[PDB]
Amino acid sequence: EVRILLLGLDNAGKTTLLKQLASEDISHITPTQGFNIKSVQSQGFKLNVWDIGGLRKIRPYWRSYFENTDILIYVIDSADRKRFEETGQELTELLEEEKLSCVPVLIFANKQDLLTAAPASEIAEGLNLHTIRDRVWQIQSCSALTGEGVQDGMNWVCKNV
Amino acid sequence: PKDYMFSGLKDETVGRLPGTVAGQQFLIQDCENCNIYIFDHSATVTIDDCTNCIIFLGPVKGSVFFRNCRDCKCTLACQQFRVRDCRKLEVFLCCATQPIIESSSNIKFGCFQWYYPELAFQFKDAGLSIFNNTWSNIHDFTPVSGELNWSLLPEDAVVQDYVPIPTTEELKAVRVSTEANRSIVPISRGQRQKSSDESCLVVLFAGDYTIANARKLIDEMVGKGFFLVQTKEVSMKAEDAQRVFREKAPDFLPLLNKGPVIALEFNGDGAVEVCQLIVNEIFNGTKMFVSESKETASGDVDSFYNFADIQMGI
Ligand SMILES: Nc1nc2c(ncn2[C@@H]2O[C@H](COP(=O)(O)OP(=O)(O)NP(=O)(O)O)[C@@H](O)[C@H]2O)c(=O)[nH]1
Ligand SMILES: [Mg+2]
Repeated sequence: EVRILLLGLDNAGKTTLLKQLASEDISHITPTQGFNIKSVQSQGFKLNVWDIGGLRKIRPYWRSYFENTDILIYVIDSADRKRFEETGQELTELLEEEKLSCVPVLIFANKQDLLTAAPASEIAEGLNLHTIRDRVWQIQSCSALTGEGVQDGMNWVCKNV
Repeated sequence: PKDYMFSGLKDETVGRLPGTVAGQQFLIQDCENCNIYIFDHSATVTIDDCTNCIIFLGPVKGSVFFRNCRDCKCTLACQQFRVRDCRKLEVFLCCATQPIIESSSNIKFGCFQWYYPELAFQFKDAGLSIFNNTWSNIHDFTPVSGELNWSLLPEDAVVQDYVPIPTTEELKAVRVSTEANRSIVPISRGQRQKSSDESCLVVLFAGDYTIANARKLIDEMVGKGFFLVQTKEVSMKAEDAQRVFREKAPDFLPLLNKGPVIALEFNGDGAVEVCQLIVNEIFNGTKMFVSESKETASGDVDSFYNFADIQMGI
């Protein structure tokens, strides 16, 4: 039984992603105060995803969830270049976290359905991800809106449980 | 091909005419003393480091994000509304979800009040229901004891004073009105303070003339001195019709499958009685649910929001 942590900046699309995995309505998703839990079957695994509020003010609560995390899924708004640096910094601090040591991380380059959307190529080395050697990692272009590319990320997650 | 941004403009009036964005992301940044009018539907809009601007955003499928903005006046509709590091924003809002502020002060909210001929279709293209508007419903992530980082605009606020109609060539080709009675989004009080503690629930069922009926009813109730608190648009299943309508559910069961219902919350002393009278005169042959009395109306409204909160919840 697999423990998934869903993090990333406010507005990146964490909850929209969570509800797509559970295959549910996505048009009434409100910003998250607190957090959301959902079980999802994929590939033969029972996945418990923790969808945590991601705005600046509540990020200090992230820590209280690191415990027993099997997989970190980290979501980025690909179509918000202005915050690339801010998410750049949150990700780098997560991977420094002792309680998350060795934990496989999947990065979702989300919102590729969009125009300004920077490709997985540019974001990856924009955050110099290739200098992660603490753990296994992957970048998946996706759109939590249409659900496209999501399954491909989840397949990698299962591969690495 | 980013002619989908306004970047670093000063002292200008610019905008977008219908069909010119067609559901793409739009980006505003580094604009001072500008008047910006986006008369088309958007995927999402971020507004960064803007000072003393006037902004209109046509329907937004996703979120509208204000960051580091000061003295802006806006009318916008969107799926999510987010504000960070902003001062003195005045907003006429239509929002699917809870509006959110963080690290901000003096943010003022009013109900979206705008019309043009292309707008209704834009809402549709944005996937935004004109009846699902929680504009007064702010959550503040950084409250500050003893004061309030946000408030409501006065009801007597006239839209022209905050978001003037455009007078430039480009922009008056789009036929705009800021009158309450022509607004695409019906004007709701939300959480404005009320004098009366009498509410009334009306549920109309899917059909070609329902939207028109909601408006005509709204107008009849406002004409008689009552107030529209809230609207809701949601699928009613049989179970849900039983919770709300109770032993009047049988009568409405046939109708639930044509599509979403439209709920209206009315407010005022005599609201139920007067609502009954109007429905009886003006909608013969059209089946609607109207609360039976003052005594049951409150119950009615709660049960409706209950079931609908869960359908729209997580
Ligand atoms: N076009 C588009 N919009 C998306 C996509 N993913 C999410 N959105 C939109 O982006 C906004 C934020 O989504 P949300 O799921 O609330 O993000 P979040 O990461 O949970 N935010 P928070 O940390 O505040 O809870 C919403 O308007 C949502 O509809 C995507 O792939 N494409
Ligand atoms: Mg969320």
